[PDB]
Amino acid sequence: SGFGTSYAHDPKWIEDWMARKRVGVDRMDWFFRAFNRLRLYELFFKSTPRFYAFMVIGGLLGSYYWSRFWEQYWIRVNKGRLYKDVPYVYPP
Amino acid sequence: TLAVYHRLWGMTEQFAARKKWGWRQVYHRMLPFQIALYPSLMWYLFGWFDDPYKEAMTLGIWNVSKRSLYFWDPLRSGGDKGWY
Repeated sequence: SGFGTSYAHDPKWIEDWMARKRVGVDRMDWFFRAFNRLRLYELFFKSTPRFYAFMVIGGLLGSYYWSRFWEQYWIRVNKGRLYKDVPYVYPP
Repeated sequence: TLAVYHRLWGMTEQFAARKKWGWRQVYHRMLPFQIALYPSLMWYLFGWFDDPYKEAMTLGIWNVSKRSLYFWDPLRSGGDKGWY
């Protein structure tokens, strides 16, 4: 309360919010365990030359397929309105 | 005791071979950096190669059908002879 004055103070709900520290709780650990079973750290990240190779090779293949995906997205949104989708009929 | 001195003098006889080994060990530890260099070169130089070699270099994954809908040469989008 006291919003907009020199008496402004945190409301009770903001104070209750900050009383929930969630100490000891870890609800997203499952994701890290599962990611660690991919062995990306032991195989690529740990060694600098291999980390560089992951960024390069992963950026080569990622860039190509990202383009591929968004090309298909475009071909679908604009179906029937693209030059390839409407062969031209020559006048007689 | 000259015998001891002979060995202590001779323990460094092969300095040139030890220094060569050290530099080779450095060179060995740089060899793994190729795995990122060589692909990065081809990534940048891909467009220089001809279509036939682009396909071989990628093991068939890239071909003319994979050129963008709006190819940098407008008259060759969808093939060398156009779409139709």
